[PDB]
Amino acid sequence: IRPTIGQQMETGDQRFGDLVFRQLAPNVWQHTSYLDVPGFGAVASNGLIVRDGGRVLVVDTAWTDDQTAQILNWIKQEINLPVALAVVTHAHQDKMGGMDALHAAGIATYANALSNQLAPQEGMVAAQHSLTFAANGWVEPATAPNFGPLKVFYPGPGHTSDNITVGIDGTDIAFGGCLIKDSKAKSLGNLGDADTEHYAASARAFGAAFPKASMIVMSHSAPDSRAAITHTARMADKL
Ligand SMILES: CC1(C)S[C@H]([C@@H](C=O)NC(=O)Cc2ccccc2)N[C@H]1C(=O)O
Ligand SMILES: [Cl-]
Ligand SMILES: [Zn+2]
Ligand SMILES: [Zn+2]
Ligand SMILES: [Zn+2]
Repeated sequence: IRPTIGQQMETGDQRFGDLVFRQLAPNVWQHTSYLDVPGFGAVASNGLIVRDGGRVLVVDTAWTDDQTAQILNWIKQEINLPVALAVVTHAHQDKMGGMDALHAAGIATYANALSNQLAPQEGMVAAQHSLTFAANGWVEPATAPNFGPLKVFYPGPGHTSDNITVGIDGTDIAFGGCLIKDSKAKSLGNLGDADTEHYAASARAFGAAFPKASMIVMSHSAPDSRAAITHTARMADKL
């Protein structure tokens, strides 16, 4: 789609409307949507789709309701199984812009309690359910019922104070959202809402939470190696 930011199209990718889908594993797909900033071009944002038996789980919306409805259409066409729930990884437009489409479809939505509290101030609609976390960052399991392979971890403040991450159990994939940047990145992206003091520790805590994940998925670059984690932390060390 030639985005100004985000990965470019490659052989594995499937174009569907204005979105791009890439299979990462037999049961995991990356969804990519684009926001056109006037005079600046398209910014890509990635999330995940995970099949868990007879149901589908989603991580992050697209930028908009319409794009998010297109994700649901793609799932309907290509997988033809119901979406059980969606997790959104913090209260910004690239991750929560499409909440209304999820709610219209009857899909149960989950976010960090802090994301839900921040959502009005960030121009977002809150998720219908709040996740809470232990002092070491692991989600309280009572707040994440029937999450299947999704293992939710709060690594500490970084890109935002509310950013969360998700490992996919039964695979070697973990999703760092906007916290993690790729191994070739020259910046940490938008630090406007960031905690620059704690960023490096939070990036490394994500790595330690999922020590055997070899494929690191993130919001604005193609999936990368664990060097994404180490490079992000090294960049954050200089903050
Ligand atoms: C890609 C970014 C630099 S922008 C994005 C986030 C702000 O965090 N911003 C939004 O979601 C709102 C937005 C609206 C219109 C155009 C760009 C961003 N996330 C940043 C990041 O991951 O580093
Ligand atoms: Cl903002
Ligand atoms: Zn953000
Ligand atoms: Zn803000
Ligand atoms: Zn982002």
